[PDB]
Amino acid sequence: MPLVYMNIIMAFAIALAGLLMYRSHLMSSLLCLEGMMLSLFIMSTLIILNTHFTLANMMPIILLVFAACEAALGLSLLVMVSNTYGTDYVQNLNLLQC
Amino acid sequence: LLDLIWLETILPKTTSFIQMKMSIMVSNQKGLIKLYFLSFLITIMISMTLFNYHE
Amino acid sequence: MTMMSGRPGRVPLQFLPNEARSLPPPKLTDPRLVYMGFLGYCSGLIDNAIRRRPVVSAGLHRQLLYVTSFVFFGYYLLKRQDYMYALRDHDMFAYVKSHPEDFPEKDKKTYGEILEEFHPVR
Amino acid sequence: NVLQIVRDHWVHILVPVGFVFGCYLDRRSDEKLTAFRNKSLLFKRELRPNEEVTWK
Amino acid sequence: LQYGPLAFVLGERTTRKLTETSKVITVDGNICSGKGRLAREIAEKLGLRHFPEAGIHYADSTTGDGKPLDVQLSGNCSLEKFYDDPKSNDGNSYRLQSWLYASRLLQYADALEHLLSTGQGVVLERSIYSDFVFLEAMYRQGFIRKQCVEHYNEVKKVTACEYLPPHVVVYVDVPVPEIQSRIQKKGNPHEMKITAAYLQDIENAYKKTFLPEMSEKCEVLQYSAREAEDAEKVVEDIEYLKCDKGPWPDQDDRTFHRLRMLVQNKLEVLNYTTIPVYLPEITIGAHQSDRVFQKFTELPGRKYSPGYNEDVGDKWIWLK
Amino acid sequence: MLKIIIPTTMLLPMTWMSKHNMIWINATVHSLLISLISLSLLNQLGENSLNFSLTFFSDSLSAPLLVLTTWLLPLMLMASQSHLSKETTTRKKLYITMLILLQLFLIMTFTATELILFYILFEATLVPTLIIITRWGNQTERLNAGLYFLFYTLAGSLPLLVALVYIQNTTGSLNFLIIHYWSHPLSNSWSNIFMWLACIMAFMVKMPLYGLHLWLPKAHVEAPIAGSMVLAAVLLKLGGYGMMRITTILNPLTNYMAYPFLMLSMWGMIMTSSICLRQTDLKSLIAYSSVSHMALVIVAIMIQTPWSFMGATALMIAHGLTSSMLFCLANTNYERVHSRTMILARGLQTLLPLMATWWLVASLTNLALPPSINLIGELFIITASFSWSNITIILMGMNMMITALYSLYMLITTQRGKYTHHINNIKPSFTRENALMALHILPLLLLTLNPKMILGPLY
Amino acid sequence: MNPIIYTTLIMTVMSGTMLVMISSHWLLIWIGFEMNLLAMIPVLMKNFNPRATEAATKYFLTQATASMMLMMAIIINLLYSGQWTITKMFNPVAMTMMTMALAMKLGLSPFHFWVPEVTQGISLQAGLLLLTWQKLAPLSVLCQISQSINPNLMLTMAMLSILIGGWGGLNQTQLRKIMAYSSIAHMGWMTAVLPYNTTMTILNLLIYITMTLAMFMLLIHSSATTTLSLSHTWNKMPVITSLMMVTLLSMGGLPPLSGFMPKWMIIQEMTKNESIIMPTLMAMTALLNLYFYMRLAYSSSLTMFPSTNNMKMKWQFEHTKQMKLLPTMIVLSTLVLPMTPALSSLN
Amino acid sequence: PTIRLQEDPDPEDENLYEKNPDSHGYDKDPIVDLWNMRVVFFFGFSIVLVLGSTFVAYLPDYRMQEWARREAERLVKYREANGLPLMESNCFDPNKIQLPEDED
Amino acid sequence: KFYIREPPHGSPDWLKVGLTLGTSVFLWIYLIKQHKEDVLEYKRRNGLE
Ligand SMILES: CCCCCCCCCCCCCCCCCC(=O)OC[C@H](COP(=O)([O-])OCC(O)COP(=O)([O-])OC[C@@H](COC(=O)CCCCCCCCCCCCCCCCC)OC(=O)CCCCCCCCCCCCCCCCC)OC(=O)CCCCCCCCCCCCCCCCC
Ligand SMILES: CCCCCCCCCCCCCCCCC[C@@H](O)O[C@H](CO[C@H](O)CCCCCCCCCCCCCCC)COP(=O)(O)OCC[N+](C)(C)C
Ligand SMILES: CCCCCCCCCCCCCCCCC[C@@H](O)O[C@H](CO[C@H](O)CCCCCCCCCCCCCCC)COP(=O)(O)OCC[N+](C)(C)C
Ligand SMILES: CCCCCCCCCCCCCCCCC[C@@H](O)O[C@H](CO[C@H](O)CCCCCCCCCCCCCCC)COP(=O)(O)OCC[N+](C)(C)C
Ligand SMILES: Nc1ncnc2c1ncn2[C@@H]1O[C@H](COP(=O)(O)OP(=O)(O)O)[C@@H](O)[C@H]1O
Repeated sequence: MPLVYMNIIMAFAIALAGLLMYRSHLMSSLLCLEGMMLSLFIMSTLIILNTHFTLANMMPIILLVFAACEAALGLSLLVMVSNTYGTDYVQNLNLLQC
Repeated sequence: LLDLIWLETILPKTTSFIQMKMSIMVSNQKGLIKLYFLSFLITIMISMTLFNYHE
Repeated sequence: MTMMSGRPGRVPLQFLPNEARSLPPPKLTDPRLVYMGFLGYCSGLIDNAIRRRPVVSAGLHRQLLYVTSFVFFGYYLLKRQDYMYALRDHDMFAYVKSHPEDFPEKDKKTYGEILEEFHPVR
Repeated sequence: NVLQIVRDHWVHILVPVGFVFGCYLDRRSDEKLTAFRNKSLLFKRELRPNEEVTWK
Repeated sequence: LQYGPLAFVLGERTTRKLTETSKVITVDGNICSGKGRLAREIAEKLGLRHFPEAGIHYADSTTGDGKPLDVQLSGNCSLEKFYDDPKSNDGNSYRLQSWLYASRLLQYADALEHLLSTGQGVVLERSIYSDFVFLEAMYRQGFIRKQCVEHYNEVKKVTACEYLPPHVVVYVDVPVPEIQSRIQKKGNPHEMKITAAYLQDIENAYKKTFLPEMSEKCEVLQYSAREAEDAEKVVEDIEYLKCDKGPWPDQDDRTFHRLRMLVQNKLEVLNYTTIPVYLPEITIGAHQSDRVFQKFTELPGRKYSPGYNEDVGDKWIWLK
Repeated sequence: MLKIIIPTTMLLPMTWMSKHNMIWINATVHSLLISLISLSLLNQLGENSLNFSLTFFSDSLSAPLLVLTTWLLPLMLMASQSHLSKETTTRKKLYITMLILLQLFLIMTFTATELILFYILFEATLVPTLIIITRWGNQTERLNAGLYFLFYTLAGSLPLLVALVYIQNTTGSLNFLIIHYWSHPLSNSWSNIFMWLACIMAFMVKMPLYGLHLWLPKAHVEAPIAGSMVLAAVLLKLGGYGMMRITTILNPLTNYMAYPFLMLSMWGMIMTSSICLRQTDLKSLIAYSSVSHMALVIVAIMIQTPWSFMGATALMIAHGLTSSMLFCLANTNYERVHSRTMILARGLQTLLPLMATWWLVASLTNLALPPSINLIGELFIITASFSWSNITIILMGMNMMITALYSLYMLITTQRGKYTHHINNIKPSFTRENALMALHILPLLLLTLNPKMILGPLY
Repeated sequence: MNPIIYTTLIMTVMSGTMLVMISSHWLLIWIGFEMNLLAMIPVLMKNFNPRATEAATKYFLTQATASMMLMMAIIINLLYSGQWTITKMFNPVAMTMMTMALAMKLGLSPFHFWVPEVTQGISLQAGLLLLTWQKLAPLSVLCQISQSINPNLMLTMAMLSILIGGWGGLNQTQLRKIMAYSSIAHMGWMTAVLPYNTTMTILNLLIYITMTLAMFMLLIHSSATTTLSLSHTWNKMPVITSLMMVTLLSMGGLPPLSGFMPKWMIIQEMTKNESIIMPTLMAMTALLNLYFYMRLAYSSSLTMFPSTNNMKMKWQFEHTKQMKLLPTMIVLSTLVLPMTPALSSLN
Repeated sequence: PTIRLQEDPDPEDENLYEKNPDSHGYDKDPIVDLWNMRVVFFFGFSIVLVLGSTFVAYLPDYRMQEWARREAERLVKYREANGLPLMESNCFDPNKIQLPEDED
Repeated sequence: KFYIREPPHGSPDWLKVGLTLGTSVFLWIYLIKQHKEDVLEYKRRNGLE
């Protein structure tokens, strides 16, 4: 693979790692989710352009659509959590245990 | 000494003690997504190297 | 691992290939069908008991429908099961016939020529 | 008057009926294992002038 | 057809049946006051359905036949011995209070179901919102413990929050000495032992908790004793209320759908009355529970479901 | 053999359709008739077994066990109807249903021609027993007793399932006739050693082997009387039957894998007999008696001789009858005085003479007085052990002396002495209890009259 | 919530699952997962309260992470072989990531923390849906790629799931958490036999779904979510407690009940390979699930717990809503072992 | 209340002899109890015990003990007269056995 | 006797009863016919009769 492929894969890994380790704000983790979506878009677009697969040029648009759906879902859940606690801290979501 | 104590001690009482201790260890989590998402990260990293690096 | 998922000539959602019509259908007095009818009767009794109705006498039409439905499904279930087992045997025999080297019939030895160790019990 | 007697003691035929049904089913099961009837090296026998099978 | 999601999907809507006379009404008052007569007159004048005050055997009146059952199989508490021995060591007082709260909850569910099914108004004597005055009077007199009060508060918290409060609250005010005079004039030998402090506690609870907190949900119509016999004046006073302040105007079709699904299914209504809080006053041992349940199942119309008891003359069972 | 299976399945709806006041009568009469029918299975051959079908067969080892099961059902019915009088009709029918299901599973277990079917039935016998113990026991220890009974059994039985499916994948069949005819020796390897252990430990825990028996005193003391009867008389013999069946494929590995179990059996026989000498509970004494006798049976099965197999069969039948009788005898006193302590009610021979005679006969058969079949089995096993090694007579000899001691200790403590002064509610023995004791004891001596019917296939 | 909207959301959940099950393109499978999650999130919040909101948030975060890893594995597979068809998965790193993503979606151990929490935070109907219908899509995808699966990782996660399910279930008094740990252990059993025979996976899935449906419907019938609230059901409907006791016995795996059949067949299949140690450990561990099922049976059916006075009022009324499939579910959960050879029709 | 729960008192045990001085210990109903006694006695002692013991005593000899005795008598007679040994160490004719060729 | 309608009256719901019985009879006759044609087809294919 070229260097650009490794760079995009590294960006995906960094965004995943970012999502895995929570600080305080929920919104930061949502941003990491969007970052993973962007990295996947870039990687798929590069692969499809390189191989000249004409009918596959439309998949990244579908990916963006479902990324938007996912982001809207997350934002709605954040609105509800904030309305409950007045803060979007993940520390407050501790009513249910294992 | 034997029937009421040691035969009880080795087979059933040891089993009950071990199962209860492991149940306490496994089931007592605070329910904070931070901790077990960090656990998920550790699992993912271990999995690629331990089982993925060897194909 | 899927043994029969991709066998040539298999129709995706058929449940009963035309080849299965060459096999004898299960008899209507098949004990497996009778057990399915028993399952339906048990379902009817449990339905009576859960709804706080007289268990044995409450609804005879409902109990009849239960038994009939279980028997009706069981008949086709048994037909499909028998077809699958016939297919398995057919494939096994064809493969053994087409690979004679892997299934040799070696010489038979009588017990008067086979040396078996004797272990006394004492 | 036998109506009440029957409705009170009809549960007394279930077990004998089960016994005779079990006997019948055992005979039916025996009917499916005749592949070696009159064929063993120890009991092979020429048929009598009238009988058809050596055992049922 | 049984009301449910299918009935709501096509057709049935509650908001159309409300015809400016839905108006859940409750007529509160102290002991021996003539609140029942006023409630009956209000119901007759306004054309609403009258619900007499729920007693120990209210639930019996609505299931099977309307006839009451033995106190051992229903209630397991006595109003008379509460007056005779208010400090009995068998927990009769709080058991009676808890049973009466459950009966009031059932009656409120029945009234709400009738109103939401027909659009007709209902008049109640007391409510689940008023039942606490007797509990406070018992606790201040030392008739029940504090743990009983905590249990009552838990049950009320998980039950009374799911319904809509009455549109208008009518209160009949009668002074305590006049109440004692009326009780003496009555003749019942058990009510004579009611101390004046008990009635004073009921009155304090009413006037300092119930009316203040009820006035925020909707305006309260208070009446002295003399201005309660004139029923037509009270009714015409009710007809000129501006009811746009409580939760009732803020109810749309879906909330009414949820409430209508809740008011039927009386098992769902009574769910939280039997929570596993083990108070000695209301906890019944396994042996007695089994014996009483076996006794109950032997009643003439109780072993099976309503339409399936051939020992009270149910026919065609084997086709139902 | 559906002529026996189907009538029990008919006992089920006969019980559930009977009038509220005829369930005991109907169940008892038809159980006795089913026992009479099963009596025909004693006509066995000298060379092979009775092969009824592809699924069921009857040997000379399982026919007496089936007869014992079918005979034990009516006795349990008579023993149960006293203390279940205040129970509701539905729960009484459920109790009878549990007993009938247990009999059906036991009947099918002893005649299954395959080992996996035998496993499924021998494991299905758990559910009715556990339900009976944990639902109709008297004290709060019954829950723990049920847990002990369940898990001790399953922890032994699951490796047996693994070993059985492995054996079927290896040899192609689990049918017992094919297994016997196509037998091949076991080599000396760790895989074979663990296969032996997996095939043996479940039956060992069923006997139960000394050190693995702690579940038995709990389960047999905390159970109701019918539960104790069927636990001591039939359910312990599942281990012996299964072990004699499975040992066909374990040779020649057994020749040395039997040593730890043999030492455990002999020494723990001595230990359990000694434990019987200091026991305050009358039922626990009978339970530990069962453990000692079953240790003898384990030794007999492990040394693998014709005489030891004959002795094992005879001892299993005799012990079933004797231990069931002893449990019923103890339950009579428990129902009178509502206590299991042995020294509470004393001098009972003065108050109940005929019951004292029943006690004497039961305790005489417990100590193996000749020519009872108890002694026939014990003596055959002792002779086989002596041929195995001349030093076993010392351990065997000690056991005989100890068994007599604790049996007569039980008899003298319960029947002789002076009656306790404060107990005045000791009513005369009912006809039902006397009939129960007679139906226990008369078949024992009748079998003594013709002992080849309980000596197994090696006869 | 409007009944029409609820029905539309349920059909969208099922449409996402069916799109996963009928697609041949990896993109369509990923789309099916996205649609399923999008429709599932509001169903968990149908009865709005802070616990339901927390459960929905945790579920969304876990499943969104899982789908992100799923898409990355698909893209890596495309990079090393320009194939979109769901097949043997030509790349090993992509297969490892795919396995981890599907395990996260199913709730297999190590990623099993979310299941007890989401199950306890939602209603019994939402729990029924979550623990029955939501297992179909990841299991179907795993079945379609079973050949390229690495046994060492899948078997490790399956054994960990069985162990953790038993140990976690040992400690619970809440019924929903008990159900969740039971689900974890059964998922472990399902995935243990997947590399050897997918028919056994399907059979175990069907039997587990039947037993779970029966248990959840019995719990909804008698409105109990705690052990102590279930201890009252004997004084109101004893038949329900008896049927629940028998179903709990079936869940434990005791013969001659139907629950025993999947474990038996999986053990046989694993011994048809070499694989001797793993089934032995799996059975020994399932003994723990049997233990806490037996404790529940002790508390609800085999002993009678004390009751309250107000149960007398409940005695007078009947259950309004009736579940039409509950008797058939109970019968299928209990008395189906003699029909075992009918599993041949599954392949 | 200084109590913990509402419970029935533990009742005294009933004596079946009080209402029925000849009670047989089977049931509280005298008629049902008498018939339970009768069926138990008739079907246990009269039917199963005595008739079953007679049936077992007169079972036909399927174990072939007498057949084996007569066969052994014939064999002993034949072998004694001919001068042949009473019994042979080998139960299988060595002509039908083929030992391995080499023992070294 | 009952305080309220208890909608299932003394006569059974005749529409539901008729539908249930008709479904049962239809299924039974369909099964009989299907088994007969299956037997005929099996006998024809293998040439028994
Ligand atoms: C293996 C070989 C074959 C065996 C097959 C398997 C076993 C049998 C089939 C199982 C299913 C069938 C029945 C299902 C419905 C039962 C539900 C029920 O409640 O029953 C009550 C019901 C009584 O109710 P009722 O009469 O309306 O009035 C009384 C009140 O209802 C009073 O009722 P109540 O509610 O007020 O009373 C409360 C009571 C009520 O609680 C119960 O009744 C418990 C019933 C639970 C049903 C079982 C669960 C599902 C099935 C799984 C079975 C697994 C078997 C495998 C082994 C494991 C053992 C568990 O609860 C308790 O008292 C708690 C006691 C705690 C004990 C815990 C043990 C429970 C589990 C035991 C299950 C054993 C198997 C079934 C036993 C028989 C049940 C009738 O019983 C019956 O009357 C029906 C039974 C008889 C029907 C069959 C008769 C057929 C017709 C006769 C002719 C025969 C034809 C022969 C042909 C030849 C020509 C002559
Ligand atoms: C409380 C009651 C419980 C029930 C009792 C169950 C009884 C189980 C006992 C098992 C009997 C024997 C098992 C193995 C057979 C031989 C044992 C071994 O010690 O013998 C020597 C084995 O040598 C050494 O001892 C090696 C084994 C050492 C490791 C074993 C651990 C033992 C420690 C005790 C742990 C307790 C076990 C029971 C747990 C409760 C023989 O030498 P070798 O010829 O080379 O091995 C023979 C096998 N070959 C032919 C394939 C080679
Ligand atoms: C606990 C008991 C389990 C019960 C489970 C539910 C039972 C009732 C459900 C009724 C099933 C209806 C389906 C039949 C209608 C036609 C559909 C048919 O075309 O489907 C075929 C499939 O047939 C079905 O699978 C048969 C369903 C029968 C299931 C019952 C077997 C249960 C095991 C034994 C337990 C005893 C059951 C007793 C029932 C009362 C298509 O085959 P195919 O598309 O190529 O396979 C896809 C999967 N592959 C390729 C990966 C293999
Ligand atoms: C209360 C007062 C008591 C004392 C008074 C009693 C008066 C005297 C009566 C006592 C009788 C004395 C016994 C002496 C023995 C005589 C009987 C003997 O000769 O019969 C034996 C026969 O006995 C029977 O074979 C044994 C009875 C079978 C026992 C089975 C019990 C029935 C089933 C009950 C339930 C099973 C539970 C146990 C499960 C295994 C001989 O056997 P056999 O050598 O051949 O006969 C040769 C000739 N044949 C073959 C042609 C017949
Ligand atoms: N919730 C309650 N708690 C205790 N006692 C009550 C309760 N409700 C009614 N009572 C008693 O019922 C009796 C009469 O009730 P009330 O409605 O006030 O009089 P009236 O019959 O004239 O309407 C009084 O003795 C009153 O104390």
